[PDB]
Amino acid sequence: MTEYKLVVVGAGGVGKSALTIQLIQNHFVDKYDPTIEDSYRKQVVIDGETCLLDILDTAGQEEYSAMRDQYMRTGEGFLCVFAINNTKSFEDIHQYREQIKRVKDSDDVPMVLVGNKCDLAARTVESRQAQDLARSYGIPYIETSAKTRQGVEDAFYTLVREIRQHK
Amino acid sequence: GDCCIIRVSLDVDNGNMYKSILVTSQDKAPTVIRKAMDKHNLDEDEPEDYELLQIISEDHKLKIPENANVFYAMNSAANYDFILKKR
Ligand SMILES: Nc1nc2c(ncn2[C@@H]2O[C@H](COP(=O)(O)OP(=O)(O)NP(=O)(O)O)[C@@H](O)[C@H]2O)c(=O)[nH]1
Ligand SMILES: [Mg+2]
Repeated sequence: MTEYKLVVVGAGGVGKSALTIQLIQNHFVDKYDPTIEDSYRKQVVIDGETCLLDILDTAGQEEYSAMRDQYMRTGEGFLCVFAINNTKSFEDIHQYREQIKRVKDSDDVPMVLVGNKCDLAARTVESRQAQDLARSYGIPYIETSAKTRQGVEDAFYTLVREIRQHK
Repeated sequence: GDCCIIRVSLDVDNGNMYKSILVTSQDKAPTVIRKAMDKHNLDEDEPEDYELLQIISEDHKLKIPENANVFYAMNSAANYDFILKKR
């Protein structure tokens, strides 16, 4: 049973915790609760093989940015999240990608670009510009909704497969 | 404005390993317990039935007095790992 260390990164309020909790605890409650650093673990079957998923749910706030170097070094795969109704978070996602590559010093870090909150009608970030960004990054793009659970498993499992391909 | 980031774990089995919260120098046990409970979604419950223990190791655990200033009571030279459990 191989262990996978996943890290959920992105600007504050994009839905990192909601996404993680939806996957681990299979539920969604609308609540305001900024993260410092939370850790989860759940054994799950992916592609006919049970493995251990360690999920580090990080802080979107700049207040806890000094912790980035440490978790980027240990993290094996990163779920780069942004909200489709938050243009700024989409712009911030570029910074996370470059920082991860810088810290790890690798041009092939397992990553998955996630466009969360796809349940909301007020879209300000078109799927096309996100797909093109993911294409340029050479990683997959998955739109999710921690509320409806749409694409949640796909996003995390695709990151796991990405890590497996790299490892 | 001194404070520290501590890791609080629950004595249950719900997929969560721990959830980090902040402990300021003004935080007394009741304050941190309610903060930990909320973070772990224990809003219905009362902080009265809850206890706060610092995990120094697998053999050593520091019981935080019910009205002590957590910032000054905790072993700062040890791991900031705490467990929230029912008394
Ligand atoms: N409609 C909708 N709301 C969502 C979705 N995901 C998260 N939210 C809401 O957006 C708000 C912030 O989500 P949260 O998961 O706390 O964001 P975060 O990225 O973890 N914040 P932080 O970086 O501070 O830790 C919450 O009220 C949450 O319920 C989603 O897919 N759809
Ligand atoms: Mg949060």
